Amino acid sequence: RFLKVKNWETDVVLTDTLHLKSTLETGCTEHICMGSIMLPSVATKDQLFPLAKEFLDQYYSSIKRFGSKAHMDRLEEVNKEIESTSTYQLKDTELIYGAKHAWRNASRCVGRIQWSKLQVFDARDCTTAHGMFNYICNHVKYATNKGNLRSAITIFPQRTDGKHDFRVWNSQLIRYAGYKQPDGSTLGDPANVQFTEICIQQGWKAPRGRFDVLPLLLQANGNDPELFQIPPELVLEVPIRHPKFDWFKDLGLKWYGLPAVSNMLLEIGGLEFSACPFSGWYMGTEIGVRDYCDNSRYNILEEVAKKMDLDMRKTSSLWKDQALVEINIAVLYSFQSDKVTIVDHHSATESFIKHMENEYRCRGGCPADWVWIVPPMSGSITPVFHQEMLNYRLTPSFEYQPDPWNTHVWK
Ligand code: HEM
Ligand SMILES: Cc1cc(N)nc(-c2cc(CNCCF)cc(F)c2F)c1
Ligand SMILES: C[C@H](O)[C@H](O)[C@H]1CNc2nc(N)[nH]c(=O)c2N1
Ligand SMILES: [Zn+2]
Repeated sequence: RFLKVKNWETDVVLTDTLHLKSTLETGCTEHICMGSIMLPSVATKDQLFPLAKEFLDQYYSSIKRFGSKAHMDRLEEVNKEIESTSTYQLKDTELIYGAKHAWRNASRCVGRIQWSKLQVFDARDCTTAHGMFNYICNHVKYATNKGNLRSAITIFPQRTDGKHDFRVWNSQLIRYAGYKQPDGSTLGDPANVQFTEICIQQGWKAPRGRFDVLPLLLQANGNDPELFQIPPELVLEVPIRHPKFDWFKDLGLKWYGLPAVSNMLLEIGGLEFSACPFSGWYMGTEIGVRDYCDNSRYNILEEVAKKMDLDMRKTSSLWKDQALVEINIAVLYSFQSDKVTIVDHHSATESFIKHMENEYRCRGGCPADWVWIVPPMSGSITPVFHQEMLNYRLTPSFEYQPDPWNTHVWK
């Protein structure tokens, strides 16, 4: 019941008891495991007080005043507001706690060692898409911090009826555009081609190039979303060069500094925040391996292989592997030489093991998704490969939600 997880590099073992506080479900049964399924599987007032109660109890436990007069009255108070409004409102304190802990509990995040250093921007007074643009802009500018990136989150008004949702329709605040071609192939980011057509559908005038920064599509209080372009001076980009291969610049690649997921759902005390964009800094691989070398993304192994002169006739020459290592030395070097915050897959996976050590110490566990924690290259020469990890769902939590253009009632 109180399980053991081992590291097969270090022979270290840690006992996980935190999984007893697990509430949600995984998709695995006693007879099947789904830990490589990517995305497995209104809210009334009866269900809402249990969730509020459990959240308020761990928050008051947290500040070392478990069950004091404050906790008692704040429970009675929240119950009364759930009778009255069939919902309730978080204190600013409770919002910042819930947000930091949704991160803390994000089992697919390797960077969680920083979970307590998180800047929460309360945008629950927002009422318009224009006010969303403004709140998002100061988030970008603050978290970019002249390349010295800072972790942040901007939390928009919580969901109420369900047809009055605040949604950023973008999947990340800053992404490059996707255009297919007359000949069928694709310029820019093939991941984004449907979205880019939607922005163009709403009148975005496309500069039909490669690294075209998409505009924000912002829906406020359930209304039809509206286009706003982040001022370019606020979008920091890093030009990729190599420390050795001076033909690297001719490749003409570049990436934005700021990873900022905008399409997910934040859950606190059973209250649901449909718009909650959050940013940190990049681990090198997401750019070098996934963005640049996914077959369905930028797909540059083709060219980098050529300009090195590699044996591309044979699959077993590992020309793909060699060209992948060079690409990731260049992303890191480019980011580091401009003092833009970035972490390399060795330094970040080592911190996660350290973070894991602390979590099992002062919390009794650490949800973790091995399928996602292992970097997408050099797997077993990173220590997380060798670390058994228990996955389970704690709350407060970040959750996936459907793309808004499949649900939205539109006119
Ligand atoms: C501080 C620097 C951070 C680093 C280095 C980092 C690193 C990463 C990486 C490499 C991934 C895998 C992304 C992918 O493959 O799609 C990831 C996922 C994730 N990150 Fe972190 N992150 C950071 C900050 C944050 C913050 C501030 C939050 C939220 C408050 C967060 C929440 C998440 C969540 C919920 C996931 C999994 C959900 C998903 O991407 O599908 N991270 N992170
Ligand atoms: C806060 C944060 C830190 C970091 N290092 N990466 C990301 C990050 C996450 C995603 C999407 N994750 C769901 C994929 F469907 C995409 C990106 F392009 C990212 F950059 C986010
Ligand atoms: C099939 C599998 O679930 C899918 O490729 C996952 C594997 N692990 C991943 N890990 C990270 N960090 N990011 C991803 O997109 C994925 N994709
Ligand atoms: Zn499983």
